[PDB]
Amino acid sequence: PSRPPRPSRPPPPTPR
Amino acid sequence: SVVRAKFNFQQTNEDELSFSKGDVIHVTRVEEGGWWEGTHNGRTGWFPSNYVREI
Repeated sequence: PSRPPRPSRPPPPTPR
Repeated sequence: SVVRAKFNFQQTNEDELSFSKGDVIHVTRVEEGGWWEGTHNGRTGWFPSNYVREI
């Protein structure tokens, strides 16, 4: 079964 | 391969995995770059690696 590709967007910063 | 969510994470598409703080996620793929793949409550997707802590 096909898996989703890793996001191309940068990881979001942690909430402050 | 077992991690606990430090923060809520809201998926932006269906390639990504949503969770709430305190949820236990099972890591299915470790890659460097800030994203890991994992599974929670029957869903599988990517999430920020610094949003979780290893148990």
